[PDB]
Amino acid sequence: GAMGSLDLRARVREELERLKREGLYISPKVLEAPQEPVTRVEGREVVNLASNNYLGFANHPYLKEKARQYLEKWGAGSGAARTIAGTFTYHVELEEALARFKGTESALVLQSGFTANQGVLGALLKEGDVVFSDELNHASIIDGLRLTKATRLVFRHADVAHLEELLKAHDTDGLKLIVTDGVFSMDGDIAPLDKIVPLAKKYKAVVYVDDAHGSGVLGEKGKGTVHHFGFHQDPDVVQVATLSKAWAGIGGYAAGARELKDLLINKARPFLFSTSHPPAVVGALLGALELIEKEPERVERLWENTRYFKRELARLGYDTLGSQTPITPVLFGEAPLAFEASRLLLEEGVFAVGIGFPTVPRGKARIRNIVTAAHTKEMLDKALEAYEKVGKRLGIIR
Amino acid sequence: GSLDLRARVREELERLKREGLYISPKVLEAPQEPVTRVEGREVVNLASNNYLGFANHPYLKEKARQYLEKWGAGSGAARTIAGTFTYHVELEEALARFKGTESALVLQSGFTANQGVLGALLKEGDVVFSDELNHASIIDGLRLTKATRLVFRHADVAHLEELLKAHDTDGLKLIVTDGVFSMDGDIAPLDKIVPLAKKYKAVVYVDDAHGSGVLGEKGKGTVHHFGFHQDPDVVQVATLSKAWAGIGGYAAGARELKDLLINKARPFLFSTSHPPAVVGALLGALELIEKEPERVERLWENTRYFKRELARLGYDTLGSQTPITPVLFGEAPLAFEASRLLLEEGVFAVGIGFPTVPRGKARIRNIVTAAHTKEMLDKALEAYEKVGKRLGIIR
Ligand SMILES: Cc1ncc(COP(=O)(O)O)c([C@@H]2N[C@H](C(=O)O)C(C)(C)S2)c1O
Ligand SMILES: Cc1ncc(COP(=O)(O)O)c([C@@H]2N[C@H](C(=O)O)C(C)(C)S2)c1O
Repeated sequence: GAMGSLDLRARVREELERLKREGLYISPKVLEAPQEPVTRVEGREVVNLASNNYLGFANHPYLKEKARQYLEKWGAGSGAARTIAGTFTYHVELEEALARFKGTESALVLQSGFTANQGVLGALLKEGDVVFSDELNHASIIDGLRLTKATRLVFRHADVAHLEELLKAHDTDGLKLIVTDGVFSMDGDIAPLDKIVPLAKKYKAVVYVDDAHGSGVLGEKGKGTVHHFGFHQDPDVVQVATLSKAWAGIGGYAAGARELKDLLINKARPFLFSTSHPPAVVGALLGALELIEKEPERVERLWENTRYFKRELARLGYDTLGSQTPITPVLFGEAPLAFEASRLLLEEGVFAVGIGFPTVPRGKARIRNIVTAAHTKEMLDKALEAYEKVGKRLGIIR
Repeated sequence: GSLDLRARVREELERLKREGLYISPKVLEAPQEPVTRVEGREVVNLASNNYLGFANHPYLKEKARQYLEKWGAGSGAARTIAGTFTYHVELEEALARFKGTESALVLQSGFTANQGVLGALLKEGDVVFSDELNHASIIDGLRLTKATRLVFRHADVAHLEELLKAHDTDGLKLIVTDGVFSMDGDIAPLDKIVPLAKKYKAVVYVDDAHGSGVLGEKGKGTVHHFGFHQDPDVVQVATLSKAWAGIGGYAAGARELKDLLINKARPFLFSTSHPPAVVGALLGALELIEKEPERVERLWENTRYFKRELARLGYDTLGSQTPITPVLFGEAPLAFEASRLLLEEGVFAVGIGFPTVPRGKARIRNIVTAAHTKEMLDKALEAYEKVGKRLGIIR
């Protein structure tokens, strides 16, 4: 109009004002001690139920020592993309260790779980393919699909009846790909692969699982959701997951046939066009895989802690939304009440972050608690005491 | 019937092999340095982006070690939830100070920074004006937006003006360019683009992956070089993985930009923050370049030397202006053969042909660094002379 196209500060102001009006403006907390089940926020020690540190690895000396070894040997940076002089021996060492752990012929690491989805989906899919995506799939899956030319269908969450209706109605001569989170990040439920994968065979579809929140959590020694349901050697199951949660570093990976690995090396755009991970990162992750083999009882402790916390929340009167994994949402309903409960929990010494629309539905705002192997009973009971006090105060529990 | 996974993979791998585009990367067997080891042999490495010699520098490694020991192996969360720690803020403050901008935000890569910042800025009804030769990660970031996308001929400010005149909007006009073009090593003409932006009420976005640590006073970057680092209508994105010899990307500009990105950039909202060893190395890098500003000088000395010697042999370096030093071979097969023959001489550089670069403009890309010595550069020049004579590109 009269004054011309917007300047940057005007565009920013208009978007920030809009977000503040919609109750979406965020001011994240700064942690002042390491990533542990007790940490420091705003000058205070707090029970931390906000992180993805499922196994207690993020500040574990074993990982730190292997990191240090690789840092000293190889340096601070790789200096290139994997394709052109950024692959070093340590990259391949980690890929081989991951494949062995996962039980697949091969494994390929990408720069994040977020980019792994983009890269793997983009390498696999082509115009005229059909994708069947779970309604509640992660945002990184959505962005990966949007960069492809595949036809995209959405099935109601975990609804295998709906999925079969779409598989009957929508055919192709190319690839049919059923795409799901393995463990859904917000509600903590598990994709029903026991039903999806047989369905896939009946309609000659491939299944793709983003197991970010199942790696190090489900299956024998944390080998993941796909391993848990017994499908880890099926070549028509594509396994993606992340190295940033249980494994407590950064990165994403795919695991399968030497030839799938070769496709990703040739085609995945975040692999072709982004720098490889540095030695300290890779050494920590090699450490993580060694430590879970040494201390597999961490996974048992994780699940013991989980069942305890969930049972005690239910006894107070809270709703954990049918969650099945250490992801333990507590329903508050409206986003303002979730955010107020998070504030009041912090006053009590408990750090857990409120989440509302658009991340989760209107009227299904929650606080996401993630239980870890490193939480103690007294930490969990402190968190439960805080939830009792706050919930009574807000009138959601008796 | 449908395709199964192995069939789709085989179809696509066979396709790439029939097109001669299937790649088999090499595995480096020693640290990222100007001399390294490939396939069991020592080589002069002209295939890194390690402009300042920081990748294996003990100063970065010691600061990395300190932060690893203090804070651990992982952040364990996205920045928005429980993944912002004191050391992230320390790095952002240090980066803003070095850049000369009001603010700085670190993101998981230069690749994802482009997606995050373009996504946060752009809305339906905005008009983008992109340089023909912009990086692939800019393309992917634009594809995720609902903005109208126009392409101007490479560095053609006449063309850009014609488009800016013809395509007005009540929303945002964003002129998007690499700062330093990854393949040819030329520099965006921001001294003409930015005035043109003012005339047509546009914002300028610069992906300065290959300018950060390279151009400008003390390596402050391309936007600093052209004098526009305090302009709120210039947005900079770059990588921390080349000169700064880590991983990560950053966005630098007006204070309000940072606030928008925190709230809106999808790779920021939906991915884990970087770990202490990575942040510590980068804090180290910013301290080291303030202590040893002569590294930037050496980088440019080395570049001028290499370029002049290649010209003296009879090679064409394509008008490159930065340490990115392409040598023209013409067709892709000859560039690949030259790269193979250079490796046999102990010189490691990257052959590039169509589709990445135009037909007839296939090249070997060499990146000179501050850490290359005269004897290394002369070894490279010796190999180029031998190979060039053998292939008849030079006399
Ligand atoms: C202009 C530009 N922007 C972003 C990146 C990615 O930064 P990162 O994600 O690694 O932080 C690159 C990379 N440069 C590589 C190279 O020049 O060798 C490439 C293999 C072409 S991709 C780039 O040139
Ligand atoms: C299913 C799924 N896939 C990929 C990623 C991205 O992995 P990264 O890029 O960090 O390696 C996530 C992240 N989970 C975060 C969290 O649940 O806390 C998120 C903040 C919702 S994004 C995820 O849930």
